[PDB]
Amino acid sequence: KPDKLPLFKRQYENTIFIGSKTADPLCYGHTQFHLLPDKLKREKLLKQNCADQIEVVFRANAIASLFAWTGAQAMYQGFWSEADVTR
Amino acid sequence: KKRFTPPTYQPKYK
Amino acid sequence: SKVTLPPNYRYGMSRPGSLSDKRKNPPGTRRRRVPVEPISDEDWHLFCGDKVEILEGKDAGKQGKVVQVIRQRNWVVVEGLNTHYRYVGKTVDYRGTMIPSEAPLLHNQVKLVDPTDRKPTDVEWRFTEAGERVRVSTRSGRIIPKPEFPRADGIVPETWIDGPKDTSVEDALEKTYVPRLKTLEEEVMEAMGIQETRRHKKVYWY
Amino acid sequence: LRSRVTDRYWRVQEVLKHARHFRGRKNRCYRLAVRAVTRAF
Amino acid sequence: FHVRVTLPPRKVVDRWNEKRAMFGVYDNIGILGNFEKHPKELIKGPIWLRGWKGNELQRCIRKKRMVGNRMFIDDLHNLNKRISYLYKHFNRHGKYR
Amino acid sequence: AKKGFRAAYRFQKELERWRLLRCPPP
Amino acid sequence: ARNVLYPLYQLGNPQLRVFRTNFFIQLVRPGTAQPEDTVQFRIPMEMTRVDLRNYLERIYNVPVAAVRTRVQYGSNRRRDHRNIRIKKPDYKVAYVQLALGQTFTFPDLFPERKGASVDVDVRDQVLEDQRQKHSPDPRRGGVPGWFGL
Amino acid sequence: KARGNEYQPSNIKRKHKHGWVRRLRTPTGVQVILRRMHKGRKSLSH
Amino acid sequence: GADRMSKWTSKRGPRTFCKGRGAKGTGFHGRDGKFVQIKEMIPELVVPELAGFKLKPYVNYRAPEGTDTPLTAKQLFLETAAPAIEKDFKAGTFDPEHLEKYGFEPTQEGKLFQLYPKNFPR
Amino acid sequence: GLEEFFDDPKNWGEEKVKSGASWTCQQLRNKSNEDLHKLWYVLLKERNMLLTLEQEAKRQRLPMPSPERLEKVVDSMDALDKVVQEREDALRLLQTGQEKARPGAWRRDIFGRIIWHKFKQWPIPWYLNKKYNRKRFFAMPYVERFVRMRIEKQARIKARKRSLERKKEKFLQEKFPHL
RNA sequence: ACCAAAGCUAGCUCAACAUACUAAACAAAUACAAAAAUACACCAAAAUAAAAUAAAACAUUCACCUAACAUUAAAGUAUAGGAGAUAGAAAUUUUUAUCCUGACGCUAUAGAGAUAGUACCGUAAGGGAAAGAUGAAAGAAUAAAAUAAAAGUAAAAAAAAGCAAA
RNA sequence: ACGAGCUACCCAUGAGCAGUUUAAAAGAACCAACUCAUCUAUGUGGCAAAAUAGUGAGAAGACUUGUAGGUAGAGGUGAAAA
RNA sequence: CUCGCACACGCUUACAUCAGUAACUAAUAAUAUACUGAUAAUUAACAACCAAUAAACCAAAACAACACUAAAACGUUUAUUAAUUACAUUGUUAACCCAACACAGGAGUGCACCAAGGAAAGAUUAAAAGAAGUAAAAGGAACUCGGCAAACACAAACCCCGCCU
Ligand SMILES: [Mg+2]
Ligand SMILES: [Mg+2]
Ligand SMILES: [Mg+2]
Ligand SMILES: [Mg+2]
Ligand SMILES: [Mg+2]
Ligand SMILES: [Mg+2]
Ligand SMILES: [Mg+2]
Ligand SMILES: [Mg+2]
Ligand SMILES: [Mg+2]
Ligand SMILES: [Mg+2]
Ligand SMILES: [Mg+2]
Ligand SMILES: [Mg+2]
Ligand SMILES: [Mg+2]
Ligand SMILES: [Mg+2]
Ligand SMILES: [Mg+2]
Ligand SMILES: [Mg+2]
Ligand SMILES: [Mg+2]
Ligand SMILES: [Mg+2]
Ligand SMILES: [Mg+2]
Ligand SMILES: [Mg+2]
Ligand SMILES: [Mg+2]
Ligand SMILES: [Mg+2]
Ligand SMILES: [Mg+2]
Ligand SMILES: [Mg+2]
Ligand SMILES: [Mg+2]
Ligand SMILES: [Mg+2]
Ligand SMILES: [Mg+2]
Ligand SMILES: [Mg+2]
Ligand SMILES: [Mg+2]
Ligand SMILES: [Mg+2]
Ligand SMILES: [Mg+2]
Ligand SMILES: [Mg+2]
Ligand SMILES: [Mg+2]
Ligand SMILES: [Mg+2]
Ligand SMILES: [Mg+2]
Ligand SMILES: [Mg+2]
Ligand SMILES: [Mg+2]
Ligand SMILES: [Mg+2]
Ligand SMILES: [Mg+2]
Ligand SMILES: [Mg+2]
Ligand SMILES: [Mg+2]
Ligand SMILES: [Mg+2]
Ligand SMILES: [Mg+2]
Ligand SMILES: [Mg+2]
Repeated sequence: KPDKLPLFKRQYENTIFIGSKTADPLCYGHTQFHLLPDKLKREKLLKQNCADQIEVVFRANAIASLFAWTGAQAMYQGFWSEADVTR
Repeated sequence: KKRFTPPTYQPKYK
Repeated sequence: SKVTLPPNYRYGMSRPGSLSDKRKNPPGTRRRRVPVEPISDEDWHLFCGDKVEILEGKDAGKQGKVVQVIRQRNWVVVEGLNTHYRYVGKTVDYRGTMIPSEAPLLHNQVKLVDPTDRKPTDVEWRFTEAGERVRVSTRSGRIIPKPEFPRADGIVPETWIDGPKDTSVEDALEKTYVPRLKTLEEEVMEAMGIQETRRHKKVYWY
Repeated sequence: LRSRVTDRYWRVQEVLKHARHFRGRKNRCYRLAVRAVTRAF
Repeated sequence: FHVRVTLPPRKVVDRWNEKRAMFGVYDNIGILGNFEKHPKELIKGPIWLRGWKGNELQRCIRKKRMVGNRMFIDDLHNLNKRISYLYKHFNRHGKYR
Repeated sequence: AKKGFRAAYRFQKELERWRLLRCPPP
Repeated sequence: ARNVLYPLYQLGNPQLRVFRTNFFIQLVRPGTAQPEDTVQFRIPMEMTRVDLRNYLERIYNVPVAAVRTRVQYGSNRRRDHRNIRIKKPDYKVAYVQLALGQTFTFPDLFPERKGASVDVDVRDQVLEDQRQKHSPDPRRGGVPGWFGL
Repeated sequence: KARGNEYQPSNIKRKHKHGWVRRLRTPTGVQVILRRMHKGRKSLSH
Repeated sequence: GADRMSKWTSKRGPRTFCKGRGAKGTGFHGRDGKFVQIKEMIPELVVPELAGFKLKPYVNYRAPEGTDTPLTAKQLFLETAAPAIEKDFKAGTFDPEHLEKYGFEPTQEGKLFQLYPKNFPR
Repeated sequence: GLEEFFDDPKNWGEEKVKSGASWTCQQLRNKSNEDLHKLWYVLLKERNMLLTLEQEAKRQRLPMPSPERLEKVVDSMDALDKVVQEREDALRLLQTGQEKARPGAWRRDIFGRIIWHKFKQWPIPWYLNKKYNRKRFFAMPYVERFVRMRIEKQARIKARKRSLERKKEKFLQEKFPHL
C-alpha cells in the first residue's frame, strides 16, 4: 500500500495549475528550478545514515515536479484520460 | 396549574 | 506469577490458575466456608514422600507414600490406596481408560509411621542437641528423617548437561568482586576510558 | 430477639383444608379462601 | 411458609459447664460477707449501665452524660436525634396524658 | 434460616404422610 | 530508562549516560503488507525515536535509517462479571527502516515436523480403529458382547 | 421545542467546571473532595 | 454523560490538548518555530563489549546457591576502609583531620556521579 | 545483527526447550561491577528474545515452548537490580548517610493526610516558581472534622475485624473439641 | 411434570479492655484540563448558627441541638418564665486497685448500603442496589441422593340459573 | 453545598446569506440555504416526556450560528410572559 | 428514491481478518458494522506545543478606483538580547455524537446534486372502520361559529386594534 511510503490521505481542493491561469497565452514552459530544503541536506542524510538516498531525493523531486508540470500542460491543452495526449 | 410528572426509569440490572 | 484468589474459596485438588479449576468454579461464584483446624507451619508433621498408614475407610490399615499435600484444607494424599474410579477419555462414541484416582485424607485419618518397626506412631517435634529440628516418636522413641521428595520441575542435579546458554560451576562460583567505595557508573566509565570534564550546575529540589 | 413464625404452613393449611372443593381461585389463594370459608360456615 | 426439609443437627448443650455451674455464685456476696461490696460491682457490661435501670430516654440521657464526650461523631448525632425524638414522643404524644 | 426443631419434625411427619399416600406399603 | 528520575539539563551539563537500560522491546510480525526495509517493534510507552535508534545502533548494531512511532489504544469494551470494564493496556508500536538496504523478513518460528505429523496421523488412525472395535455389533441390538454364552 | 438533549459534551467545559484544579481552587470544592473521600468514591472528580 | 472511570489521556481531548505518554523531553523550541534537540539531553546507552565475556544468562543447575547475606554499610566499611585505617593506626600515621585517602568524601558537589542528589539515572 | 531477537534455527520447532536455573543474589554479589554491567545486557538480549517468542506464539495461536525461561530471566534481572541497588544504598549511607536517594519531606496537604512529598528538579528556587507557589501544604480549620471521621472509620474497621477474628477463633474452638 | 422450595456460611450489631489515634502501598507521575520530568513569584482571609416544632394561632419564649466533667443526693428545690407552654442550678454530700468479656443480638427481604460506595441514575453536589447454597472427593458431569408441598401452567376447555356456598 | 454544556442576557474570537427587481447592503420587494412556528390533519404509552405531512413569516439584519468565559436562588436574567 | 465526501467538537475499538451463533444483541429470519472468542491496527508533510523589550506608525473591510456611517478583527521595519546540535512528544480506526433504544428528533464548516448513498413491499386475501392521494354528472359556500380543509383561482375592496421591522 502507498501508506507505507509513508503517504497520508487528505481531502481539499484538487487544482490543476501550470503557473498561471488558462487565459495566459503562455500555455507551455521551458525549464524548472528546484532548491532543496535544509531537511534534505547531504550532511543531514549522512547523520541519518543515508548515503544512497542523496540521489534518490533528487530523483523523487524531479519525477514528481516535472510530471505534475507536464500533466498541467497537457490538461490545459485539453488532453485527459479518455483524450490521451497526441504529441 | 401546569402539573406534569416525569416518568421514572428502572435500573438496567433488572 | 501469583494468581490472587478470593477470600471465599473452595480447594478441589486443582491448581488455582488451572482450566479444570476455572471450570469447577467460575470467578463469579463463591461457596460456603469449610471449617479448617488451625495448624501452624511449626506443627505440620506430614510431608510428601514418606510412608503413612490410613486409619479409617474401606482400605484401612494400609501404608502408602505421600505424593501431594494441600495445607489450605489440611489434605494429604497417598498413591492408589483410597481410590475411586474416574473416566478420562470421553468422546461422542467412545469411552476408555477408567483410571483409579485418589480421594483426599485429613490429618486426623493419617499419622506418620517410623521406618524401623513399621508401626504407626504419634509424631511430636523436638529440638536436638546438635541444633537440628527433627521428628521423634512417642510410642517407640525413635527419630524419623525428612522424606526428601523430587521437585515438581523434574530435573535432578546429579545428571545435568550444560548448554550453550548455561554457565559452569566454576563461572557461577567465580568471585571477582573488589569491595571498594566507587559506584558502578564510575567503575564502567574508568574501565572504558570515557572522559567527562564538565560538571552539573546548581539544581534546586523542592 | 427476632421472633418469626415457623408454623405458618399449618396455620394456612388449617383454613385451606375446608376450601379444597371450591371453584376458582378460592380453593388455592389464601386471601380469597378465608372469606369463602367464613361464609361457608 | 416453606419449611426446611431436613432435621437440624441436635445442639448438644451441657447444663453442667463452667458458666452454668458457677452462674450467680456470688450474688449474696454482701449478705454472707460482712458487707463490703454490693452486687452492683458484679454487673459486667457498659459503663453507664453498671447497676442502673431506666427507660430508653433515661438510658440515652445517661449515656450522653457519661460517655457522650468519647463517642464517635455519627453515633453522637444519632444519640442526640434519638434523645430529641424520645423527649417529644414521651411529653407531647400519648393517650393517657 | 429459621431457628427451630418443632417445625422440622412436624414437616418430617408430613413428609412421611406424603410418602405413605404416594407409595402404600404392603 | 523508564520509571527513573532524569537529571535536569542546564548549560554546561555533562552528557546524560544510561548504563543499565530498563527498556524491553518485542519484534512482531506486521499484520498488514509492509515493504522489505521496514521492521516492526513493540516498545514501552516511554520510548522515543532517538532512544530506539540508539538502542538498535549500540545494543544490536543495526543500521537503522528511519524511525516512526505510534500509540495503539487497548480496548476498554469488555466487561467483567461485576459489570466492570476490563481494559487491555495501550502499547507503542514502532517501525524502523534500515539504511544499508538490508532486506528483513519475519521467519517462521514454528515449522511443523514431518515425523510429528506422521505420528499424529498414526495416533488418529489408532483412535479410529479403537472406536471401530468398541462400536457395538448391529446384529446384536444392544446385547453386551462381553459374556461368552 | 424538543428537550432531553440538554447535555452537549465538551471536554474543556467539563474540566473547567468539574475538574480537579477547579475543585481545589476553592475551599468549598476541597470540602466536596473531602466528603467524596470519606464516602469512599472511586472517582473524586473528572 | 461522559465517562469518569477511564483515564484522562490525550486521545480523549480536543486538538489543543496533546499530552505526552510519559517520555522525557529531548530539547526546546527554537526561533522559527522548529524544535531544537539537544544531544546532551538524550540518554546515551553505554553498552559494553560482550565478545570476550564468557558469561551466560543462565547458571548451572548443579551449582549451589548461597545463604542470603545482604550487603550493609558496616560490612562494606570492613571490606574497604577498615584494613587501611587499622594499618595507619598501627603505624601511627592515622590523621583524624583528613579521611579522604580511605575513600570518604567531604562533599558531594565535587565529583561527577553524586549519591544524595542522584545525578545518574541508572 | 537483527537475528539476536530470535533463537537458533535448530531450536525453533522444538516442543520443549530446557535451560538452567535463575541467577541468585549471592552469585550476583560475588561478581565485580563490570561483570554485572555486561550480564545486564546479556540477560536483556535473552529477555527481548523471549518476549518476541511469546508474542509470536500468541500470534500463531500456539503455546510458547517452556515459558518458564522468561520468568527465570525476569528473576535474574530483578536479582541483579537488587544487588546493584543494595551496593548503591550501602555506599550512599557510608558517604552521606541518607537512607533515600531522592530528597523529600513529610508534608500535610489540604486533605489533612500526611504525604511523603518527594522533591523535583527545578532551575529556580522555591520562592520564584509559579507552579509550586500555588500549592498548599497545610490543613484548613474545616479539615479536622474529616480527619476525625477518617480516624473514626479506621477504628471501626479495626474493631469489627478484631471481633471477626475473635468469633472465628471461637467457632473453630467449639468446632474442634481436641483440647 | 415444569416453574420452583430447603439448607449454613460469608459476614454484621451492641458493649469492655487497650496501646494512646488520619490502615497498607507508595520505583515513576500526581492541585497544566491529576497521574504530563524541566524557568524570575504574589501568597492569602476572618464577621452569633437559623428554622421546621411546642405554646393547639403567633410576634416575647421553645431543653437536646457537633462548646468535656463523670456517679449517688440536695432536686425537679431556689429561681427564670406573653409568670403561659416550659426552662432550671449551686452551696453541701457519695463514688476501692487488676483478671473474672462476652452476648435469654440476626442468619442473605434479617444483620453494616456493602460480594460494593462497585454497576447504574445524574453536567455536578448527590442518590445508590440485587445478587451464594450438591458433595470426604466434580484430578467421582455414561455424576449420585432427599420436597415434588405457594401463587402461574399441563395432565384434564365448557353444557340452562346466577357473591358460586350451604 | 452543586448547577449559565439547555435556556435569559452579556463578554472575547470566528463563520454564513446563493439568485431577481432596484441610483442602494434601503432595519425596501420576490424567493433559495438558513432561522422561527400561523392554520389544519395524523400522532396522544406516539417517530417524539412536543414529533410528521401539507401550509406559513423573516431571509444584508434589532439576522442566524460555532468555540471559550461571566452574571447562582433573601438571587441571576428578563424588547414583563410573574 | 436521492442528505453524499471530509474536517472541527463529541464517543472511545463499537473499526479490520479468521472462526461460532443452541442461547445472549438486531424489537423477526437470513447473517453479522451492532453478539462471542482469538489476532492485528491509526507510521506526518495535515493539526496541537511553536520570543520578549523600546521606537516609526490617524487614513477600514464591501473585485476597492474611491466613497457612506454604525467608524470598523486581520502588519511590517529598525535597535538589544533570542541554548544552536540530524531524527522530540502528541491526535491519525469506525457504520460513531446528544436524545433511557440500531429513536421519522437536535447537530458547526468547505465542496458538488452524483462520478457518491440506499430500498417504500416477511408471504397472501383485498371485509368494515381509520389515515394519505387522485378523479367526478348538475349545482358552486346552499356545510360550518368562521370559505377550517381542499380547489383548473390564487384578485379588488370596507372597518376595529397597533404607526412600521
Ligand atoms: Mg505521530
Ligand atoms: Mg437527561
Ligand atoms: Mg457519569
Ligand atoms: Mg486530543
Ligand atoms: Mg478530534
Ligand atoms: Mg527534530
Ligand atoms: Mg405552634
Ligand atoms: Mg397538635
Ligand atoms: Mg402554623
Ligand atoms: Mg431552637
Ligand atoms: Mg416580671
Ligand atoms: Mg396563653
Ligand atoms: Mg442484605
Ligand atoms: Mg402449585
Ligand atoms: Mg343454583
Ligand atoms: Mg460558563
Ligand atoms: Mg453559554
Ligand atoms: Mg441576497
Ligand atoms: Mg427586507
Ligand atoms: Mg412541519
Ligand atoms: Mg393535501
Ligand atoms: Mg416570505
Ligand atoms: Mg414582508
Ligand atoms: Mg419569604
Ligand atoms: Mg428577583
Ligand atoms: Mg402583565
Ligand atoms: Mg398575570
Ligand atoms: Mg455512548
Ligand atoms: Mg434473534
Ligand atoms: Mg466482534
Ligand atoms: Mg478516517
Ligand atoms: Mg410487511
Ligand atoms: Mg377502506
Ligand atoms: Mg378519502
Ligand atoms: Mg382532487
Ligand atoms: Mg362536481
Ligand atoms: Mg351559511
Ligand atoms: Mg345551515
Ligand atoms: Mg385556506
Ligand atoms: Mg381566496
Ligand atoms: Mg380569489
Ligand atoms: Mg365593532
Ligand atoms: Mg405591530
Ligand atoms: Mg411608515
